[PDB]
Amino acid sequence: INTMTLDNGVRIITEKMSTVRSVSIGIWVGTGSRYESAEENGISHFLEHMFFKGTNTRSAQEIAEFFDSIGGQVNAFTSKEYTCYYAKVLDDHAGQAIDTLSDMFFHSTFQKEELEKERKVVFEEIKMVDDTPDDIVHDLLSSATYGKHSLGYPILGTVETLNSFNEGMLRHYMDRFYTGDYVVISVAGNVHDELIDKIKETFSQVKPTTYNYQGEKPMFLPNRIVRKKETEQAHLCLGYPGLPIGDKDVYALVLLNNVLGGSMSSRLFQDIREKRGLCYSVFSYHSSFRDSGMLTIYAGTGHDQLDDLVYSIQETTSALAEKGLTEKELENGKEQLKGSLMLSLESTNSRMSRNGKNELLLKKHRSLDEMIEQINAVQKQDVSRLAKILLSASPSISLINANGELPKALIHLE
Amino acid sequence: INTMTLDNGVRIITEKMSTVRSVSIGIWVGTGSRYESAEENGISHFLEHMFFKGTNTRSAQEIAEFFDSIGGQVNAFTSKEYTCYYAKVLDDHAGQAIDTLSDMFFHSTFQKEELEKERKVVFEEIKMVDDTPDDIVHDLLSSATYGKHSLGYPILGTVETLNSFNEGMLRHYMDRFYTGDYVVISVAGNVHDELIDKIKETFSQVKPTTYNYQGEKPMFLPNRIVRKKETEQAHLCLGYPGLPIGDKDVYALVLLNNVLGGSMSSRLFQDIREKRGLCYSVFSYHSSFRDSGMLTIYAGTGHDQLDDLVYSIQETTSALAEKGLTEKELENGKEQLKGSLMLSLESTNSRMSRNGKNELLLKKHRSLDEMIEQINAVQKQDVSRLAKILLSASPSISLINANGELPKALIHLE
Amino acid sequence: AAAAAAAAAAAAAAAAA
Amino acid sequence: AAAAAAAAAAAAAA
Ligand SMILES: [Co+2]
Ligand SMILES: [Co+2]
Repeated sequence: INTMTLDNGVRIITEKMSTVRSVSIGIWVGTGSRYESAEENGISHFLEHMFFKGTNTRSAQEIAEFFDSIGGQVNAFTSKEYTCYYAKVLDDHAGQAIDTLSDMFFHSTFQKEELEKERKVVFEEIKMVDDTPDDIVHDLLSSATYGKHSLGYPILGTVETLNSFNEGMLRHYMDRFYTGDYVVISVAGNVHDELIDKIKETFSQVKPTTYNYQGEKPMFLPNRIVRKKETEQAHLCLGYPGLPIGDKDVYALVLLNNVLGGSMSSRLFQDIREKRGLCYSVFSYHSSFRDSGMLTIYAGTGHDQLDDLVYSIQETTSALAEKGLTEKELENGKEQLKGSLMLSLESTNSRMSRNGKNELLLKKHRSLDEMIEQINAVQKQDVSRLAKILLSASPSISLINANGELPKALIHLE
Repeated sequence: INTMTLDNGVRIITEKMSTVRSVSIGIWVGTGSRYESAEENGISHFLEHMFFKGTNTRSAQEIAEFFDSIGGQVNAFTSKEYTCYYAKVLDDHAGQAIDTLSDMFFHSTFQKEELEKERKVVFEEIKMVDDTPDDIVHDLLSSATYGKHSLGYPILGTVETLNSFNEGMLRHYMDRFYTGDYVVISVAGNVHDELIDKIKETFSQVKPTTYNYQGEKPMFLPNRIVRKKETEQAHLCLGYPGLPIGDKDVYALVLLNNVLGGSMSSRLFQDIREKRGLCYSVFSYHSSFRDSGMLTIYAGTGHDQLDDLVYSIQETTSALAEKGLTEKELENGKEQLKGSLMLSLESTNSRMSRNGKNELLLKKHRSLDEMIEQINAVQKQDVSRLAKILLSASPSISLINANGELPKALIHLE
Repeated sequence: AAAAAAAAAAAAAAAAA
Repeated sequence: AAAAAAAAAAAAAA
């Protein structure tokens, strides 16, 4: 996996694979909803949509027609600390793909006509995510956990902010963040130097980063958000403090989440679903940021069973935080992580994505063997000691149901 | 693509790839919701779930622990005309994967205790799709279109039906269809001869098909279903006539769907979202069965623009049907399908599911060059013709909105 | 990623997918 | 590693 830093700060990270005939391209920008400010919330995500509305030589439709003629495997996503524009094409079209992706990045034409239009689509996107209780519930959890911090902002923004949005705000923001220190180009697959130099030549145009971004650290609080909505199930989320991206004990958290509810053999899947038959869907995942991080559990059960679910989950998170892991579980976790990782080496997007994300959020490149060592290097008590620190805390809580009132999740009686 | 048959009737379809370590095993069975009868509606799916609830050798938990130790890349699903069980494992564990899958297929005990708790998870699974308006509305459409025929019955079945499923009903069903003529083991990737022998020696045990299923042929009814649900968006589904699985002009249908709402540059995407910004989501897809088939359109918009949205979708489909598609559009589609197909070849789970599904439903296979020719051979004449026949029919409507009443705009449509 | 399955447009019917 | 949160709702199109 080669890496390259141009003079403006832009980084080109590449990985060649002869076994394939395709190639994944990704333009990773180091900004997201976290870097926004009250008034400009959603700007990152709007900009990501607006990047497909048209350039000086390619209109919205022409952009669409191009990517469709090459398979149609192009997508964009905005997270809390990075944004992404990527595509997958056959070797003989990478050049063109880069030209189109490039022109969209640099020469976009934020026409008011097209922008007034796109603002409406994003408004639908918001309502749609709203009509998906099992999805919006995860967003509320971030709001209850961080309150007014930018990490508690919904990535799509609000109807208010969006209405304030215009070409001015877009460019003002794009100018500060879409610069040298924040841009990373990731290419994986059947890449030829030609293409790489094309990328080099093109992304030199990226202006050096001059803006010094000042970021405040977040405070985790066990607050609660509830929403009254007409549903069959009670959608529930519990948040526990996690670790920040850089943290050395990340592999420890990965394994700890795997045991919690990150797999079939996970405590939650077995205790809550397989044995109690309470939830069809119950799982856990972790979110790691620059300064903060957090472990999340999701569960959904029929209303009439909500109180029982909270207790059952409580029991599961206790015997884990208290007693810890077992030797069989620790290794099962490792076999899984190593196994999935090995299996992902067949997907170009998978490598492209991994590479660009680590280079962007770790400023580091981790080889296979290197990542594998880490997994194996994890001792059984590293996880246990971690589960004791993280899973003991008072969790933040998110909930959506019919009566719209919190259940009986304040006392420890059963 | 080597295809072989055992005496009991089960077919073994395999495909060796040369730049992969993994292997994808898939147990296909030609039965699903279509083959069920009112009273056993949901049995096909509920069965797929019990296959993971334990056998004599290994328990539900040991089953979860095994697949987790090998990437966790396992899964299973049920459709209207087929069920599927698959995994992706590094070759050195492919034998073990087959051993576990066999035990489940043959020696899976449906204990009273497990069958009880698992009935609940499906009750939760059912409520979960219920809370997802953009998902269940598609099923409500299948219902309107096929009235009381099995093609209209939900995959997950009803709650009254599940409430009676006992080990007797399961085995009775299973002992009918899970036989030679319906079984098809598909393998793709780092396929070793040793694994193929282990497969033949195992799936030879399956009993020959004595039962002779005799089914009715569905009939398209331009019916409409409307469910009132407290939502933000009005979710619309419009179905039209399609074509049977192995019909003469399937590829013309694929290309038609592509121009309709099957891609970024489709008439629907460009008219409804790109120019008006009425929906964030607007698309179409074809559903083809062995004797029937339908073309489906989907769109989510705010409760107000439901009238506006309807007239709009109306124009597009109207104009497409009457005026056809341009050669540029037809050529843009072929490039898309061809390129899409190419990029998929890289995936093992992709080749396995394709071969298994083809054998099981079409019985015929085509090399990549044979597939690319079929895509090329399609003429604008063909596609535009089809567009008139299919899109000039009265469509079926499934709608979910705040009031639960049909829109005024839902009238004129000839 | 690459690992492709074989689902439809909208109607859950799997283990946990 | 990978940073895949929960249910998707920040992609480009449907
Ligand atoms: Co299921
Ligand atoms: Co978006």
